[PDB]
This record gives sequence, C-alpha cells and structure tokens, in this order.
Amino acid sequence: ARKLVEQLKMEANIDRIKVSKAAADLMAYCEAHAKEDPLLTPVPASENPF
Amino acid sequence: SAEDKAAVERSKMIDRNLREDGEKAAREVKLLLLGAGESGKCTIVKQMTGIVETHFTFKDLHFKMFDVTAQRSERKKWIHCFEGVTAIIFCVALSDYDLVLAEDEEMNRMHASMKLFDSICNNKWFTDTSIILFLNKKDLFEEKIKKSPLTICYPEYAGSNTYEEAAAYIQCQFEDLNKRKDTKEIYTHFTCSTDTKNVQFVFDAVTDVIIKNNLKDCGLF
Amino acid sequence: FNKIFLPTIYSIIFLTGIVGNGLVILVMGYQKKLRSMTDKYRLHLSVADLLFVITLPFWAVDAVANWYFGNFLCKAVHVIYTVSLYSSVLILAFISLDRYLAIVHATNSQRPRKLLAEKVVYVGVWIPALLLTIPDFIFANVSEADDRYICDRFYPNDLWVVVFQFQHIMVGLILPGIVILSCYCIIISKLSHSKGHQKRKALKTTVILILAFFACWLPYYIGISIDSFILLEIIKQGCEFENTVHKWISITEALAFFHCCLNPILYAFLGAKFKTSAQHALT
Amino acid sequence: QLRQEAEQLKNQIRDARKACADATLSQITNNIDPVGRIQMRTRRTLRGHLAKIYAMHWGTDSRLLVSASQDGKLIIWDSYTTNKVHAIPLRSSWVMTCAYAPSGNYVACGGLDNICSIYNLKTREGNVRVSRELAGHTGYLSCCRFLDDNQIVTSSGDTTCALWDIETGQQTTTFTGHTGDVMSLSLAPDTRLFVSGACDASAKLWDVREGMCRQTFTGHESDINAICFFPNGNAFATGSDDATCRLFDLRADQELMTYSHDNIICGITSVSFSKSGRLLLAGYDDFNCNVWDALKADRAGVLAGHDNRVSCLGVTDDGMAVATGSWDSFLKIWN
Ligand SMILES: CC(C)CCC[C@@H](C)[C@H]1CC[C@H]2[C@@H]3CC=C4C[C@@H](O)CC[C@]4(C)[C@H]3CC[C@]12C
Repeated sequence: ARKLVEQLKMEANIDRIKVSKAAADLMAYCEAHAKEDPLLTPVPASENPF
Repeated sequence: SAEDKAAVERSKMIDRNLREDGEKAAREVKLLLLGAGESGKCTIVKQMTGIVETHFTFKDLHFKMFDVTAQRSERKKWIHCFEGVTAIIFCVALSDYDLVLAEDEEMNRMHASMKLFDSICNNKWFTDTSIILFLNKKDLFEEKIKKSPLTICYPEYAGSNTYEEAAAYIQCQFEDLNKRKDTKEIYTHFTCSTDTKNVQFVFDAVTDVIIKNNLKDCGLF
Repeated sequence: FNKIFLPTIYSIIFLTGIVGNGLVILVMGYQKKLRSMTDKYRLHLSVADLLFVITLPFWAVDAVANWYFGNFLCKAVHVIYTVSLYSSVLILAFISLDRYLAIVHATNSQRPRKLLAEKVVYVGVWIPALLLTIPDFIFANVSEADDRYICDRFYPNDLWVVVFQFQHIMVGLILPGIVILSCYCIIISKLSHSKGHQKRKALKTTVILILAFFACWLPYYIGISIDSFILLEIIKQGCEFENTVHKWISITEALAFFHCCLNPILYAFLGAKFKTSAQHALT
Repeated sequence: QLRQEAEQLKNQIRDARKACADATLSQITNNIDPVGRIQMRTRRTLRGHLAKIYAMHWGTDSRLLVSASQDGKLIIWDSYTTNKVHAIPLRSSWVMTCAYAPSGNYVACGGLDNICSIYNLKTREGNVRVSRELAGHTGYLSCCRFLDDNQIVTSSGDTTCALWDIETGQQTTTFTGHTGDVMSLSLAPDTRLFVSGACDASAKLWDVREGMCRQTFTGHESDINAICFFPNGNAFATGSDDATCRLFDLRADQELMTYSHDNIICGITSVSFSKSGRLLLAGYDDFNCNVWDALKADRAGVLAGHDNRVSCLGVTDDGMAVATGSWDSFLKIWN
C-alpha cells in the first residue's frame, strides 16, 4: 500500500479554498453568461435554427 | 437548392440501405453463451477481444453466437446490451459436482454454476428470453458417478447412483431455479460426441422460441 | 317489432364500432415504433370496419323511415357498404394466411409475409371489392312502393337477384371462410399437443376467432341461400315460409353486422402487445 | 502498518475538507431568483436507428451530431434538416460510446469489443473509412473523447483510463487508481484535465500531461454512470445509480449540492450542463429527462418524450439545443 499512501499524501498537500468562495465564483459565472444561454431565455423564433 | 436536393437524395438512399440492413438483421438468430467454471467455451463453439462472435448457418438459418468469457468486468453494467437475443445457451459441466473452485476451496463448482444459472435466469432483462441448457461431459459424469456419490453437491439426493436418475435429478435441480415458469422456457440437452445433434437441438429450440415470439407478435395471445 | 328492434340494435353496434375501430386507428396512428405485418393488416381492418360503421346509421334511419336522402346518396351508401363488407372478410382471410406463415414457416417466411402484406393485400382485397361495387353502381336506385320510397339493389328479373346473391355468398362466406378455416385449423393442430402456457393461450384465442367469424356470418348466409333457393322455385312451401325466411334474414343481418365491432376486440384488444402499445399511446 | 497511515491521511483530508466548508451553496443561493418553468418541446425527431441508442455526441459546429446504436450503425445527422449525412457500419454492434472530433474530421466508437475505432469522415473518395483501431484496454470501453485530431482519451471497464496517440496507436499515458469500472469521462474546456466517475462510487481528477490523480471525490452511494464539467471547468456534476446528482468543486475539493427527489428512485444515465451552466440536464431510467437548477437544486422542467430509458444526452456548444437519445431508438432535439 506504499503507492496508495504516497497518492494520499500527495492529494493531502493541496490548497483548498473555502466553499463560500467557490460557490460565489460559480454563481458569478452563472449570471455573467446568463444572456448568452439560449435555454434559459428562449431566443426569438427568427434566430432559432430549430 | 441543388446542394440541399443532393443532401436529401443521399439521405434517402442511406436510409434505404439502413432499412434493408435492419431487415437482414431481423432475419438473424442471436445467441448469448454463458458458463461458470469452463466459461462456456466448450463444444458449443467446436460444433461449427472482449466479445467473440461466431457466425454459422444451419438449415438456411443464420446464427450469431456471442461469447462473453473475456469480459471479466462487472456484468450488471453491460448485460442489458444482450436484452433481445433470441436465446441464451448456458453450459454446465455435469462432472463438476465433486469439484471445487480454485479461488474458494469451500465453494462447490456445481453450486457456483447453479448460482450463476439462477442469477441470469431471473435477471430483469432476461424475463422473456428462453435459455438453452447444455449439460457437458455426460460420459465422464457417468464414469465418475460410480466411484463418487452425488452428495458433495446434493446432500438431499435420495436416489441411486445411476447415470439416468442422477442426470435427471440434476436437470430438475437446474430447472427448478426458474422463478417465472410461464413467460420463458428452459430447453435441456445432454451434449453428445456428435456435433450435428447439438446444433440440431439448438435449431429446434430456436425454432420453438421464434414460433412463440411470432405468436406474441401476431396478436394470437 | 321491426321498427323498434333494428335501429336499437343498429345503434349499439354504431357506438361500439365507432369507438372500437377508432381506438385502433389512434393507437396505430400514434405508434412511434416501426409497424409489423400484423399492424398493417390491423390498420386495413380498422379502416374497412370504420367504413361499414359509418354506413350503418343510414340503414338505421331507413328502418325508422324509408329512404328520403336522395338517389345519389343511396348509391354512395351501397358502394361504401359493399366495399367495407367485402374488404373486411378478405382482410380477415389475409390475416389468417399471415398468421399461418408466421406460425408454421416461422423462420423462413419474412419476405413472403411482406410481399403478401403490402402488394397482395391491395391486389387481392381492395381491387375486388371495388369491382364487386361496380354492379352496385349500376343497379342501386330509389323506387317508390305504395306511398313510400325504398332504395335497394333493383334488378331486371329474379335471375340477376339469384346470381348476385350467390356471388355474394361465394365472395363473402366461401373464400374467406375456406382460407380462415384451413389456415387456423393447421395452426391449432400444431399448438394442440404442446403444454406451454403461451401456446395454450394462442390455441384458445384461435378457436375463439374461428367460432366468432362463423357464428357471426353463418346464419345470415344460410338465410340468403334459403331465399335464393326460394326464388328459384326449387323449394316450394306456403307463403309463411317466405315471410319467416325473410324475418330470419332481417334478424341475423344484425348479428352479421356485429362483426364490425367484434373485430377490434378479437384482432386488436385481446393481444398483449397491442395492449402495451395502447398504454404507451395513452401516456 | 500502511493501513493505519492511510486511515490517518484520509482523516486529515476529511478534516481539511470540513474546515473549508464555511457556508453551503444552498445557504447563499437563496438570494437569486429561481429559474422559471423551463419548457422545451421536441423540434426534430431523428429516426433511422433500429435498436437501442447508447451514445451521441454533438459537433463543434452545433449542427452535426453522431449517434451510436446497438444495430451496428454510427449515423451522423444534420439536426437542422434531419438529413442523415453518414451511416457508418461498425465491426462490432456492441457500441457503448461514441465521440465526434472537434475538427469534425473523425468520429470515435467502442464498446464490448474493447477497441476504440476512429473513422475518417473527410476522405478524397468521399466515403468514410476506419482511420485506426486502438487496442490495449482489458475491459469494455465505456467512454472516449477527442482532445484533438491526434489524441483521444478513453475510459474502460478494466478500472483504467488511457490517453492515446492516434498517429501511432499507442497509449501515451495510462491512468490507474479507480477500483471499479470507469463508466464516464469528461474533458475540461482547456483539455488539460479530465474527470472520471467509476463504479467504485468515486470520481477522480486526472492530469493529462503528468498522468496522476490530482483529486478524488466521494459521496455517492452507488455506481457513477455520468459525469460532466461545468462550463468554466472549475466544477463537475455526477450522475449515479442512487437517483442522485451531485456537484463537486475542484478548488473546494468537496461536494457543494445534491440534486435529488423522493419521487425519483432510478439511476441517472447521463448528465449535461447548459451554455452558462445554470441548468443541469440529466437523463434518467424512468424514461424521462429532468432539468435541474444547478445553483439551487430545484427542478425546472421535464423532457418527457421517450418511450424507453434515456441513455444519452448532450447540449450544443452554442447552447441552442439539447439532444436526448434513448433505448426506443429515437433521438430528439429540444429547444
Ligand atoms: C376509399 C377506399 C375504397 C380506398 C381504400 C382505402 C385504403 C386502400 C387505404 C386507406 C387507409 C390506408 C392505410 C393507412 C396507412 C397505412 C400506413 C402505410 O405505411 C402502410 C399502409 C396503411 C395501412 C394504408 C394502406 C392503404 C389504406 C388502407
């Protein structure tokens, strides 16, 4: 289990940011690209290929 | 719209090649081979890398045999791919009742085979799919039954150590594992030395399966 | 008796026929998956029975009050009646032949069952029904009797009546009857010995089909045969025999008409696969 | 000896993960307005497959898609006009995955044959021919994605994922560490990392260049069947057999939100995001596709149009449409 122990040690020594910051960044991306999502706000049927 | 008309024409021709290919495939018999100890690569393929497909034509009927021995991964993740095969050829070595697994010494080989047969027969995908049962090494089993009693596997076997009665008892033990007796059938054959009789049995069993499928399709029941 | 019984008995069928045959059409219309050979036959049968069903309300009105719709409409309802009546029994015979091919020659009959299905269904079903309607076009006219207008198949003499009744019996009863009997009796024989559950269900369903067809169409054509023999002077009895034979024809004609509502039950609703298709179409 | 050290390292990792969990995503997503009832209706029904459809992949142009089915055909459609552009006959009719090259010149394949086959879509003659067949996997090949015209990463049922060089047909890098069958795979937008969800109920993040497991994610009770990065590549969502979808953040190195309902008891076959990542499309065994709100776990729509289990699902790069294939042999474009 030397390889498993080494992998666990390698994965333990990483920089973890707070959940609040990650969620805030995720939300910021979601609203930043909100207008460009054709599935949230439907596009006019003139510019709809389907 | 010359380009668009060309595209529609090629689409119609490929769709008309797809339909004929589908007809050709529907005129085919697909059999899935399974087995526990010897894995099913027995005389079933001798008669005539992940999956080995064997093609043979018998009496104007074309069969496709899929051997899944090399798939050592988890079966529940790909066994639904075979939902729709015409039948399943399960292979059981008769002369394995007194043998044991090399992986587990306390596990009976024939018990493991019975457990596999039970597990696949009652699988949710194979509810309407009939099973063809092949019992191999009938002559070796007959030779072996004299020296050793058929009790290492069946302590409840209340019968003589005769080939006929013991073989019938084993066949009944396998056939009793079919929970859903009314929607699928189990065809049992004692595979013999001649290879034109095993394929004849498979042909007859598949013919019966196809007749029942047609009865369901034609609305007759 | 006559006024009350006919329309009442000709409305039960219309309500069941329009619903039963309509349900099969919508299920087949709203079917995503590919059609089988029996599905196409079932669509043909549904359309033929639907034509017959929409034909009935005119006969019911006639029974209440004799024909006053016109003379062109009489020919239109006679042609539609003949098309539906002949096409229904011919489609039943074709279904019988298809099932014979599927059960007896299960493995080596797939191209024949589709050549048969499309090509031969149109050639051997819809074309001869239209040819049989051709004399219906020539001899269907409105005639006044006493102070009442009745329209039916009027002929120059009784010889034409007899020959057309005989050809009616032959086309309707004999050719579909022989094909359905021979094919389903060969089917039952191959399913009698087997003790499988599904084969037993299929055997009892096949027996039901034979009994339904013959019990529906036999008394009517027996009465027609007796009437034709009466018109040929080969049988001579009192006038009460003629009137009773006519009342038998009129009473068993409705029993024969029951086919256009029995067929959706026997050929569509009894099957399990069609039940599943109907369950999907419903959702 | 080593077991105690492994347990101590796992406990330390769990403590570090718990320390970073200051406020949950659900706690801080209450402020934003919920997404309204998302109603998509089937625009095109791509017909022509005669068996279960097991995978599909959109093109980069967002017009052409390739679909793989058990009937042994790999069909490239023209979703705009429903025309079929190609229909590739496959050596093995046991396809479990398919991919479409970003350049559009090649399509991948694979399944129970353990072989990933590359087909050259653009040939001088005008037909399609097998560019190369990649062999070396021991279990069934469950996923494959093109990094570019020359590199393809495949996940297999032998618990390993491999990176291939299509020019020479050799495994440039083999990724090991999963215990169960690796069932899904997703590439990052920059194609520098990829995640794989396996039957060990765990997801792992891999470095394509270096070749080791950067991070390991757990929390699912059952097998993981689907996986997909968030559009910005800092998060991914997994679909499992326990009727739950969960969102993991790479930087936070732990789960943020679970997308589950008591009415849903069947596993997830496929997951995908919208162009902005706001909607988490997910295909289910209950014959239906459920549209989730990635930020607040609320259902926002149901794409119920398939007679059988929805096996595959994808969203175009421009986000115009979503395509769902299913075991009833039909693909449907929703918009
Ligand atoms: C007006 C009368 C006399 C004409 C007879 C109508 C017949 C010929 C027409 C009416 C409805 C048609 C059917 C309706 C649709 C289908 C689907 C097609 O893919 C197979 C044939 C089938 C089943 C058609 C065959 C021909 C059909 C039965």
